[PDB]
Amino acid sequence: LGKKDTETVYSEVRKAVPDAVESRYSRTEGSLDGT
Repeated sequence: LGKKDTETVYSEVRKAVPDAVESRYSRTEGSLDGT
């Protein structure tokens, strides 16, 4: 649609926050780049 709702953006960022830390633990195989 466009996403002008700033809250929704931080909501999707809320999924990215743990994503970054979990990649730091490198619990994921190979990982991508969370540093």
